[PDB]
Amino acid sequence: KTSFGSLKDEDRIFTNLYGRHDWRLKGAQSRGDWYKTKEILLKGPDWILGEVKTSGLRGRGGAGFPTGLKWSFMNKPSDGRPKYLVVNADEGEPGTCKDREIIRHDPHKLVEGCLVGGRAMGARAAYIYIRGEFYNEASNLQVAIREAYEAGLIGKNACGSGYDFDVFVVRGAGAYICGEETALIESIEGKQGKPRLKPPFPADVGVFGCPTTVANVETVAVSPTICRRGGAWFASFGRERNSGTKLFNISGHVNNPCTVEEEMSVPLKELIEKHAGGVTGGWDNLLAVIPGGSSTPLIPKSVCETVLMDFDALIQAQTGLGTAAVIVMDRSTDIVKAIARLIEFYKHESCGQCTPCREGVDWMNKVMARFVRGDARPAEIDSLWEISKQIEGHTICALGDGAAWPVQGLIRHFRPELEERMQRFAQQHQ
Amino acid sequence: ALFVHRDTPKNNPETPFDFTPENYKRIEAIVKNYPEGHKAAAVLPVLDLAQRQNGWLPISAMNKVAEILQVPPMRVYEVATFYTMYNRKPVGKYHIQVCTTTPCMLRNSDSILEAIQKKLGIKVGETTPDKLFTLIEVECLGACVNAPMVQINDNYYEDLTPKDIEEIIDELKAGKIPKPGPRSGRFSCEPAGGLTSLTEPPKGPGFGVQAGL
Amino acid sequence: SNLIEVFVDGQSVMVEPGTTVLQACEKVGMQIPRFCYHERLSVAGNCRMCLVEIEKAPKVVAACAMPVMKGWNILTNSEKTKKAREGVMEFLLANHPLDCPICDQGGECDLQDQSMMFGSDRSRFLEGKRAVEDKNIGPLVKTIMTRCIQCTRCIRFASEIAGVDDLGTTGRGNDMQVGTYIEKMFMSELSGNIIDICPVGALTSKPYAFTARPWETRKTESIDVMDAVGSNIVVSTRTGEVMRILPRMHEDINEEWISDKTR
Amino acid sequence: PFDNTTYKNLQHHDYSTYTFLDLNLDLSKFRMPQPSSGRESPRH
Ligand SMILES: NC(=O)C1=CN([C@@H]2O[C@H](COP(=O)(O)OP(=O)(O)OC[C@H]3O[C@@H](n4cnc5c(N)ncnc54)[C@H](O)[C@@H]3O)[C@@H](O)[C@H]2O)C=CC1
Ligand SMILES: Cc1cc2nc3c(=O)[nH]c(=O)nc-3n(C[C@H](O)[C@H](O)[C@H](O)COP(=O)(O)O)c2cc1C
Ligand code: SF4
Ligand code: SF4
Ligand code: SF4
Ligand code: FES
Ligand code: FES
Ligand SMILES: [K+]
Repeated sequence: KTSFGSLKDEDRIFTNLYGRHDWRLKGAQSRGDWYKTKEILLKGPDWILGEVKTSGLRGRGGAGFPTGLKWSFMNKPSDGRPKYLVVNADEGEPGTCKDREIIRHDPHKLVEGCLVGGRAMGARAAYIYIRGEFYNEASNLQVAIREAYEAGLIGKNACGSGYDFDVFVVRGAGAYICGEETALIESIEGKQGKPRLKPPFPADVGVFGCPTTVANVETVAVSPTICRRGGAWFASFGRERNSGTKLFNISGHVNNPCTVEEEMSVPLKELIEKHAGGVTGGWDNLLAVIPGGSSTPLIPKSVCETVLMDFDALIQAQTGLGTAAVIVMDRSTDIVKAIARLIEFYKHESCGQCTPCREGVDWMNKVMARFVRGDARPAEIDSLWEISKQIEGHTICALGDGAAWPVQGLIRHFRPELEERMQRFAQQHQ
Repeated sequence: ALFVHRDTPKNNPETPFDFTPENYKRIEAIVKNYPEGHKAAAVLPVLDLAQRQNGWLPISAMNKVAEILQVPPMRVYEVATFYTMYNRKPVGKYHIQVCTTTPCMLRNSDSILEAIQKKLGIKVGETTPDKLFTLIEVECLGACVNAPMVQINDNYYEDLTPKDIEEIIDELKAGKIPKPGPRSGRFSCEPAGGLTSLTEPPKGPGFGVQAGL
Repeated sequence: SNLIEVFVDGQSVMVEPGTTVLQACEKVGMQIPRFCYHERLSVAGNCRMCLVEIEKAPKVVAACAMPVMKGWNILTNSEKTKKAREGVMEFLLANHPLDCPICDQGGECDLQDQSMMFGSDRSRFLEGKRAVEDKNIGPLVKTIMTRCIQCTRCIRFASEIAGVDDLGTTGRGNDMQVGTYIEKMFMSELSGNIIDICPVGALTSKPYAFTARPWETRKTESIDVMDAVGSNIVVSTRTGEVMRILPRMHEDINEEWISDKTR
Repeated sequence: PFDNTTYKNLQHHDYSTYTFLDLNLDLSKFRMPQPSSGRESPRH
């Protein structure tokens, strides 16, 4: 296939994405969920890991690590310690609200994904670290887990396979940094959500000291559909090394902000004008698109005309795919006010552990707050660039990178607008 | 907004806090979710339970969570001051949380923040004199396609206009509890002018299942 | 022997498995700059001053925490190592207060010394700094928390060596404060040693406060007599008057600590 | 009757402040016995 997009409704993983069907167990089993789960479990860990490696599933959390390669880090003998699958249901990214829709509307798909994935990785239980702000979704998920226990689908002799597997839900308490997998581990362990250093990776030392795989809600929930439909079905969508389907959250300055499941390498312009009704005021009213939530660099209108919405074509467009959360910004936007608000978010959501983020993200927020007013000089733009290059790569987790990249995208694509802002400040205040 | 504690007469280690017995059974069920020997992993739920029984956290809820989990009290103080939900001051009975990040600021959450301010007569951080409404300004609540939106105590009120949040505040003052949903026409997250996808009926069990399973 | 071969600046050195990159550089006689690493505290890795380049690797690694792999060529003096050191030092000095004359740590400050050694020579910080409320943790340890670089040597010492578990970090981000969160008094029997390990004048000795200055002190190596441990100490004098008592390192007695009575 | 016009997820309009914790209290009977580290806490 050469052009991508226009996904059919029969080829959807997240049926009942919109809350239009029964999310409970009798509705979920009537939509293909929990069907032949025992036959998936009995074929061993190696078969399930091979079906995930065949499918080409990458990490839907946003970094895009190969999911089968990541989950095969647990295919190793027991050293006395138990093993844990941990579902990352935090979703603190601005723009991103897809995991809320999975937990709220397809919860049994997440529970079956916990069972199948923890069977693949030999795990003992599933700790679903859900966001603390998602209370109704957490009780929603707990109702589904009660329905899964009472049907014998999980717990003692899960689905009649002789495999014991629990599913726990831990609520967060209001920290974006607790979506980072090691800080999420530290938050489950009852401490401040500060990220660990790597190595040890969580497959070696994870939650409680155990072998542990943290994986996103989407990359876990699509795994029983990969096991039932086959890995080649999932690899038959999107470009090569960009396989599958993907949830997209188009918000901001579009006519109909919405969540949509779409084929992987869909064009951005087609996605916006097909599922969201296009940019408000027309496509010529488009100023910028933050393609994948707040951490990715923005791209202007001259990149959004031709770009594909997968990992590799956005890396080649000097941005990232991230969480596939499309924030659309029209010509009426003070883009410096939006990016400075985004940097303000990253200094409010920063755990204070290491030096470059703790100091430099606040220092970038002060510089961006002066750039909104134009209370600066153009030699501070390049300086700000250097500050971002001192935060990027030198921090413990990638929130320093995710704070550096909006600054770098704004400078790289809108340096003249910053310079005219500052020179008009200078000529109206002197 | 501070991160050191000073003993007021209403916030001290002699402030009366204690769990109800049904909350003690809830704490037992919480601690049974974690391995034997890692009881400290129950700091974040139980302390949040102390915020649901009491409304806020004095420094006797923190010391009680420290005592019943056999953890040092500083390890509960760190959790209480790290995570933004734990109210270390008393908030109003309805805790209005306006999201003002970029996907909501682009869809005019400023007008709704102004509407709540000019309605309640307060500003951000202040509590109304009847102790019913506390207005603060929070980061991304994870409901970005339903922007603009607020959170009240469990609930997301979404796709709001200033009239809609005025009406929600009017019926919160009247005692009723509103419906946590988008105040526009749509239901959860669909496109607002009809479904662009998932119009066909879902297939059901057995569809597309590979051979050898 | 299961010793693996690693390279520090191209020089071969045989290390035990599980050796950190900092210890591999230390075996060839090179000291990596550090603020949170302390060889008797647990590894935190939260100051990023130890970031060193491994060659053919497009990312500096925290040398205090990263174990060596077989055949890494550690580049202690390469360009991106020096840029990492200068950037991290600039972030350490952005919100740090201009207290060097009124600070007791001056002349014996790690932040001063490896600002001179590994950082830039000027500021690009065109903003206002933070100021932190001072804490009261006793009549021994003066506390000026604007000078704190949040290296958590406090907390790791009080948790692991003193067994106190009362120091900690409150808050999040640039407002993360090291303290006890309450009006609580940190009085162990080893509570003075947090003055030794604090690389800045955030925690200072209140009896030694303002009285002397380390370049004019004569360091007489001597023995404690307050207990029967025989802790090796430095008596530092100035113009024939005893100014303070510091610890000496003896691996078999007092490793590098002394009690509060000795101090 | 195929319905694609009404929002079937209406249960969270009746969740109180203790819905999650009472669901955890209910689910406490379905669960496997926890593993043991071999000590009461890492300060033991
Ligand atoms: N979904 C959300 O709400 C948010 C998502 N993000 C995304 O998070 C991304 C950053 O995530 P990170 O995990 O920090 O990036 P990445 O460097 O670490 O790693 C991605 C995954 O691969 C695994 N991995 C990579 N190399 C490995 C190795 N050698 N051994 C074992 N496991 C290995 C890690 O354990 C991790 O789970 C950003 O690009 C952003 O798009 C960021 C913020 C919020
Ligand atoms: C600051 C930060 C926040 C993150 N938040 C989330 C999150 O909320 N949800 C998520 O799935 N991944 C989040 N991630 C990505 C995780 O580190 C991790 O890659 C992912 O959760 C699990 O891997 P996966 O993508 O294969 O599922 C975050 C990363 C960082 C650096
Ligand atoms: S860079 Fe920021 S988010 Fe990461 S460990 Fe450091 S303080 Fe935490
Ligand atoms: S701690 Fe060091 S750098 Fe800071 S004021 Fe004191 S002597 Fe100067
Ligand atoms: S007071 Fe000193 S030892 Fe303690 S965290 Fe701050 S800089 Fe480190
Ligand atoms: S930006 Fe307001 S909810 Fe995500
Ligand atoms: S010394 Fe390695 S980061 Fe502090
Ligand atoms: K000191």
